[PDB]
Amino acid sequence: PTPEMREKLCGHHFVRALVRVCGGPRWSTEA
Amino acid sequence: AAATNPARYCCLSGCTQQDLLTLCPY
Repeated sequence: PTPEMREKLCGHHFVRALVRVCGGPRWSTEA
Repeated sequence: AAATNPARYCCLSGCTQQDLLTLCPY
């Protein structure tokens, strides 16, 4: 579902993608 | 090896899972 279309990642998009892609810090928090 | 601010840089143009693959802390 949707590849690396190098779409404009404006911080948040950049956040989700950062994850979708690799992940990041933890994203758990409430988990 | 690092670059500018990825958050800003991808905001204007965008970033591939490759960029993001190297922007993660893992």
